[PDB]
Amino acid sequence: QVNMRDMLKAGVHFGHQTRYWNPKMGKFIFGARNKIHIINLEKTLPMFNEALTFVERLAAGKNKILFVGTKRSAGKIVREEAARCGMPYVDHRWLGGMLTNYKTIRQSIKRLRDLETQSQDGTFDKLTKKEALMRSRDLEKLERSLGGIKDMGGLPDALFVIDVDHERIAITEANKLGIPVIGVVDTNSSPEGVDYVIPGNDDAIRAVQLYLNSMAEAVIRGKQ
RNA sequence: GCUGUCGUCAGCUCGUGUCGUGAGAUGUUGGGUUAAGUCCCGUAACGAGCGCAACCCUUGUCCUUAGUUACCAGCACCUCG
Repeated sequence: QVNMRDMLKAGVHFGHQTRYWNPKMGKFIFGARNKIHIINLEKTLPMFNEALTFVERLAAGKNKILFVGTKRSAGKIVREEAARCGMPYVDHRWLGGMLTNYKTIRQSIKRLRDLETQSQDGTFDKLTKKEALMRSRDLEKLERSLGGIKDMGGLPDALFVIDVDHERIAITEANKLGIPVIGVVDTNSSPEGVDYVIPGNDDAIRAVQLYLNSMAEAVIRGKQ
């Protein structure tokens, strides 16, 4: 599936500075070089296919997993990879409580998807003046924060994270509701809320696509 | 029941969510902006309500309808009204 040689090409071994390292990555660190911690690979791959093995199962069970990466680096890649598997996502900001407070999120989703019908039905022309608040402030805002989670339906069956520290609000919500989490952890990350860890670079552009492309192909294989 | 007042000051809250053993906090803070909690951007908050504003009268321009008791541009009459 995924070779070790492809990993170092994407720079998955590179982490952060030794100052910011998290002691709980001591088991995932092969060593350090020029004041930069480098992640062990011989443990990364066997743990990496297990994440691909798990997502294989629930994809066959027709289960929804959320593609959340909110960093500006891995912003667009998450959205495009989620769409390829036709799978919901969030990449601008983890809003406070889509999971523990899904009830009001559904109300925001309701005003979202009804609002597209207003554009489709041509009701916009009936308002004419004082309309740009609807056109930009009202559609375009809602397409950002809930664009991916529009057709998601129910509660997630698993959660995919990038930079679990930056996207830490998501971890607490998923853990409280007992949602399994598969996130990429750097040398500065805390693997205490996530369940299926894989260690590697989490802000390099090459690294994030390698996860997401492998993440997506394990979902497309499971649609059958 | 009705009325003055802070004060037409711009604030006051609520439902879920979250944090804290708890009273409580968040939202409502922060960076700009406004007459305004007005709006924008961030943001464990999302939304909502009462407030602000607007919808309401009057006034400042024009158009359509109408010219009596109102008006008199162009006509004639006329005591010169």
